[PDB]
Amino acid sequence: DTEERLVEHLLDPSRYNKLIRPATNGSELVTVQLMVSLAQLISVHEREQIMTTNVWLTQEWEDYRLTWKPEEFDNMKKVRLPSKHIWLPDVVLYNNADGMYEVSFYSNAVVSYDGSIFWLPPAIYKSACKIE
Amino acid sequence: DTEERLVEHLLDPSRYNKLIRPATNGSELVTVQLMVSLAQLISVHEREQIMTTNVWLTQEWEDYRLTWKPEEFDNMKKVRLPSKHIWLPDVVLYNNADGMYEVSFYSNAVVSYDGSIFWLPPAIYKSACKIE
Amino acid sequence: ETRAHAEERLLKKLFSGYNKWSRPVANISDVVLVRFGLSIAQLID
Repeated sequence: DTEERLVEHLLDPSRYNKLIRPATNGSELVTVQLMVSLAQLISVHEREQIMTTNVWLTQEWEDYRLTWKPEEFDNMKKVRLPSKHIWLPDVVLYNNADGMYEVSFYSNAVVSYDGSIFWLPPAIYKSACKIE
Repeated sequence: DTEERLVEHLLDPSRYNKLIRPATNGSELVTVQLMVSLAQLISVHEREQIMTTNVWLTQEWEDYRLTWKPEEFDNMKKVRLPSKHIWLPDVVLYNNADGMYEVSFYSNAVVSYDGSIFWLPPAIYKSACKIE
Repeated sequence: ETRAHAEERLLKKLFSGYNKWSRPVANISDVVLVRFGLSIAQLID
């Protein structure tokens, strides 16, 4: 129930417009720390030069209008927001065959009381690599 | 500016329900004239009996509740409209192999002040035909 | 006072009576000039 009052408080569409970026202090950067993690190399295809991989892409960044005081909501530190309802920077492939640019699942995202967002969606990706 | 006031006047969803047909006196007809303009013949495939062509078909019909009194809107004879929001007569293929029935672009329709609507979308079509 | 609140205010203001399908010039005998140009990424087949 207190999770419901927090999820209703955080995504008020009068309060939170998801098409802007969380800039403070006269246009600082937001820093998106990403690191990737392989799951299996599926296939290297020599004839059309496509490497099909399956990969998990951990992105984490800093937001500032998604905080609370944890005393006011009976000691939650960490909730789950439906992903793509919050802001997210679009981080895609760029050397792509077949035009699938974005990720494949759009899972949940884990919000702390800092404003730090963690995100880990999976993807299958078809990069076009040059065969020696 | 006055065109913008006209396009807010014409497609007003209290005024203009899209999926009825334009008729006024105890079920009179509408007339849809059409002709076909070819662009190229791409292929005739003989292993599976399928012809792939490129064709712009021109349809023109006559509506009655798209009318404006054109000296009130500062001598405007001819507007464009997006064709998802007006009525369409559905004109499809019927001997179609591989199952695409509608047209491929859904371009703008040109609406004159009488209500005569000109429309020309492009398509590619995979028609089926019997090779002897 | 901050940036993103002011950006949300002007993005609220600009889409008050903006209309999608109006050809956006002020006088009707004036054209727009859609400047064009490509860049190839790769040549597949």
